[PDB]
Amino acid sequence: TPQNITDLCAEYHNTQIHTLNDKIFSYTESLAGKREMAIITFKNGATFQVEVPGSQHIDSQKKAIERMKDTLRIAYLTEAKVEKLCVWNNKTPHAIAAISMAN
Amino acid sequence: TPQNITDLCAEYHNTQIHTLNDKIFSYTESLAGKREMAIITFKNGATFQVEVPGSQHIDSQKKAIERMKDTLRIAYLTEAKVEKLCVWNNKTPHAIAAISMAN
Amino acid sequence: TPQNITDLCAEYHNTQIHTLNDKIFSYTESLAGKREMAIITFKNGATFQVEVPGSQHIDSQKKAIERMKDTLRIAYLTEAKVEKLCVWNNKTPHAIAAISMAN
Amino acid sequence: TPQNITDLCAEYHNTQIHTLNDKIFSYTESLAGKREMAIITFKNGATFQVEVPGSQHIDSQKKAIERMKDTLRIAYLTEAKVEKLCVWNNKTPHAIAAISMAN
Amino acid sequence: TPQNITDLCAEYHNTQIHTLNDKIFSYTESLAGKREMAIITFKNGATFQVEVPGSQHIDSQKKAIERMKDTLRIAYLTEAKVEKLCVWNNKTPHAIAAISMAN
Repeated sequence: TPQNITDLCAEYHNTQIHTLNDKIFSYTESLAGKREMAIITFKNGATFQVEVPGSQHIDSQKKAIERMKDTLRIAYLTEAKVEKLCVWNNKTPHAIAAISMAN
Repeated sequence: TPQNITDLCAEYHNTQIHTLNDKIFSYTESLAGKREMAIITFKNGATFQVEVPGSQHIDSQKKAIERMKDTLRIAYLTEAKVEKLCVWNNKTPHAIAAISMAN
Repeated sequence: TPQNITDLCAEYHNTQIHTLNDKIFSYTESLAGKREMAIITFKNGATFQVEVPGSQHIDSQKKAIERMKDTLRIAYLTEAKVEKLCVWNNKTPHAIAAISMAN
Repeated sequence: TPQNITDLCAEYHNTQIHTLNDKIFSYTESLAGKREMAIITFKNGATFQVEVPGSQHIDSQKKAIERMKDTLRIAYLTEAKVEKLCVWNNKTPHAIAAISMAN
Repeated sequence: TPQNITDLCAEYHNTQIHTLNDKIFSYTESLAGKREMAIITFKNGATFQVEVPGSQHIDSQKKAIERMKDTLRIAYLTEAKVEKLCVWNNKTPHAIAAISMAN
């Protein structure tokens, strides 16, 4: 299995790593129908989503989507430094696949 | 694919953005039958609810309603500044659709 | 749809409001069979339960009972001031229907 | 319903109260098959488990077992003083039935 | 019924204890399909995973896998010292079976 986010990210089509090394600037979440999602930004303007669960996701990803939103909310509230995001870049905002936190 | 809470809010009828830029002043939650809900207020007095789940909600919203109550509680306890709420204004208190937090 | 805990409480028979304006003094929780419940006290001696889920409860209250126990535990651990409790007074200890927190 | 952990404990055979009045010294948890359990210790060496869910438990206890592990983890991390444990002392280590926390 | 992580770990084949006595240096989590996993590292370079749930896991392990990822995230965020990990050594990175925290 991959040993880090960069190696994990490389296993997928249409992805890239963004290196932030910064805390989350804003956290947004929605319960509106068909927009049950989270959006984060950083002070540099970079904006990312956790996608609404859909047909593009296999069953095993559903629990992981819910965990990711949990992770982003607590990272935001604790001012935890986000190291990198692995994202899909065929979505706008880019869609989070993985997160690493360090320092 | 909203970039932010304002754009997301604008996808729905009967909504508006409240800009608070302040911590939650009070947090109330109920397990009473047919009133399984949360209510928050801000220091100015403004009051908002997370609605009881009902027939106006699609299935995918159910998990998101539970998440929103989780978010409001932890935001309250951590004194996190709420930037904006997207709310449905055809309810009283106005009903929360989305929240943004920023320092 | 109520603006506050006092108005919510008044919608039900066998209820009353306790105004505590104090942090929780003790938090007790049990996983023993037929006593899967929480009990809290305040410095003044006042004691309250979250009831064991039972046939008096409608399905929609089940998730809310679990949320209330979550709320009491974190309120206790963070020393959050409890403003009011709405309780059913036909049980001993009085059974929590709703909580409000404000400083 | 019982008003406190001592009275609750007394409703069950093969139990006792341990009065600790101390924070948890160590927290251990396992996902290994048939040992999906938690173990805590105190500085005096006293050791307790949350048992693996089994046939001795009724269905209503399953959620409560999961909650208890949640409570012990956060008690451990916040250095919350444990007042008492109600345990079954027909198991080694003694098996937790209930916990009380008071400052 | 084990009283500590070392004895628990020894009940299984293909396991070993790693003694860290250090906080987690990095926390990584992925929602990408077939890589719904967590990875942690320590400042000594040591890397561990929580495996993707799979055929090797019995049903009772599923909830425990989810709990372990919750535990690692909060341990990371609170800078809690990890004492030991029990891991399976027939995976790369080694796969977490149990964790102990002390001091």
